[PDB]
Amino acid sequence: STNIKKHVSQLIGRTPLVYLNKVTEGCGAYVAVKQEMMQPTASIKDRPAYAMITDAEEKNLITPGKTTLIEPTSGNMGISMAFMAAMKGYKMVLTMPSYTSLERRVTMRAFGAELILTDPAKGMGGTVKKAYELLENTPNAHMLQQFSNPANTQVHFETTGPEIWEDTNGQVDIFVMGIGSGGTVSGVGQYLKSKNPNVKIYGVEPSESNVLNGGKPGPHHITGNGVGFKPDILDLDVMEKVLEVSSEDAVNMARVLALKEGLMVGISSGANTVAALRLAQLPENKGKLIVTVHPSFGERYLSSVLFQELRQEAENM
Amino acid sequence: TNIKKHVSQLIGRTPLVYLNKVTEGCGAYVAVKQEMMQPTASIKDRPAYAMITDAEEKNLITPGKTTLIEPTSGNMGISMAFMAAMKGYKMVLTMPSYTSLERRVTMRAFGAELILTDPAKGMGGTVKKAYELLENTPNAHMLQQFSNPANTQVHFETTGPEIWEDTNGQVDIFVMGIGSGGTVSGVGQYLKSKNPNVKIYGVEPSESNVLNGGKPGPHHITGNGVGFKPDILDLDVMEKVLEVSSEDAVNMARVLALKEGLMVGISSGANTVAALRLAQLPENKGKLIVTVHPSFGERYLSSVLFQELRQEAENMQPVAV
Ligand SMILES: *Cc1c(COP(=O)(O)O)cnc(C)c1O
Ligand SMILES: *Cc1c(COP(=O)(O)O)cnc(C)c1O
Repeated sequence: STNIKKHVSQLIGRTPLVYLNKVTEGCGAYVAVKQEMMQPTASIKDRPAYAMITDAEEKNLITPGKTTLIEPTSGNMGISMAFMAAMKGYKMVLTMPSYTSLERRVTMRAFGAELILTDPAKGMGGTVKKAYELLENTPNAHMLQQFSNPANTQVHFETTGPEIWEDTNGQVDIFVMGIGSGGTVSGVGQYLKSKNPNVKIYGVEPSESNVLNGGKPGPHHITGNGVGFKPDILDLDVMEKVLEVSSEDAVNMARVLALKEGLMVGISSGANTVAALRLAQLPENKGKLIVTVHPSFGERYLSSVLFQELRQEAENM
Repeated sequence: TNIKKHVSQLIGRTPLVYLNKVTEGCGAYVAVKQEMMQPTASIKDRPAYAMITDAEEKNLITPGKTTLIEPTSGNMGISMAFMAAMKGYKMVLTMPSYTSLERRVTMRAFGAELILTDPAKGMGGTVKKAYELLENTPNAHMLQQFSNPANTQVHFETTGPEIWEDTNGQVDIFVMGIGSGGTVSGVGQYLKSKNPNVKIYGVEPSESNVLNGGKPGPHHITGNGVGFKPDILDLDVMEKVLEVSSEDAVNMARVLALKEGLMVGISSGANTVAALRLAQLPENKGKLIVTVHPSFGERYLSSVLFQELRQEAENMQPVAV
């Protein structure tokens, strides 16, 4: 009878595409960007988070008020999981290294997640072990496992990809996306292929941490991208190749997107756009429609390198 | 849809959602309009677009030529910087040197020029400074948010009609905080032109209840209670102005995140408190009450909203593995 949503989770998905007009000077191709900032949590994460918790409910694995959900994660998957746990009324326990961002930790707590900070000296391996110890010692507990839970890939197959196919009226020639868990690129990749097999799909990863192109893992600044190993759910075969983008270029492009397109986006959005533009400058792609994603809102990263210059220029005055 | 041509086409058309956890069992329907879904994540994108577009159309300004000046910070500064970056205008925002570093960095990221003024002159100093700039700069134009009727008009033309459409004409009551008064005036006039029985309430801080005859004063409801009656604000359209304390608005905002999954600001809290207060009244049982959550809460990580959480987080220690 009305267009009023019954649930906050119904605000998830169905996000807009926008053409880039300024930054695309000298490109034979059209680039459009999917804006995931328009979600309850202001990041792409909201999709997998809903999908994993909901899938586990339908399979009768978890019960609200009785199951303790456990996950070794932080950074915008942690925020989305905390968010979902709040809406559906699950106890959510998140393990992370103590050197984790204070801004992320405060945000996850605002939704009621319990945080356990593990010893810094043991890094990620520490939080994963901690989370497994808690899973084994907690009576009604369940771990989501974002890197191997196929409901992660499935959500993009059923919502992210179909949205991209519909909004471009079947015209998308090329899809570019950074790899984190690999869920987005794998799920959108498979869906687009099943509609038109000539659609080219590309991954993006940091130059400084290029493990999928045979490099060694290492620190980088493309937040959300490049975990340093191959996730189980990542589908290597659906991609033409994994493009590499340096942190420097991704950072610079993110700044430009704000100044010239009015898109306040993160470093990951930066890297995707760099990859898209350079595909868009290739002669064979002339006239083609290339789609990429801006996975989250830029204001989340106010204390990162993205606003480094602005932050200190503003301190001095 | 098809692909949009400009980011500005993503302004407006925000969804309504029912609250069901903070509202048990207040006896009325409460739906909240989610303004976080805007390019700058606040309802300040509507007015900023309308005021700049209005001036272009009356040929008072031109991109590349005109310098836009405005004494503002907060959500309206961010939105103003955002609309200038997009349309191609040089933008000058004056503000007290005490304004939040994060807001300033955000305004800078869109390319606005910032001029900070004496911490002792408060708002007056920034306004005085802005008027000097206006008179000392060739081809300068000041937007004037508190006295520009294009502010009210955008809510009459978008925000109001959206609420009437999404509720399929069933809205009985609309509650909204007053900053400039644009939203409450514009939505009010619209809704009442569709159904005169619609009740429109404004909201202000207890600590600065000027519209109720009190004296101005420091409060924590960011975006709300500017300490005087803005010119564009239409008092006649409201039944009255409800007062909400800062403590209550803050508590409501924290509870909205924990129970409803809505990460919103202190102004969203204040509006939701007022909405619940109306639900308590006998004449409002069974009615559809609509209010607004004007912004995303992550913007206020440095405010009193997050204070308890920041301290608790500072004090967490690692555990052994
Ligand atoms: C998750 C994430 C990605 C990568 O998405 P995946 O589906 O996990 O591979 C890219 N950018 C940001 C900001 C992300 O949060
Ligand atoms: C700007 C604003 C308001 C009030 O809107 P007006 O139309 O100016 O009265 C309320 N809350 C927040 C967060 C705002 O930015």
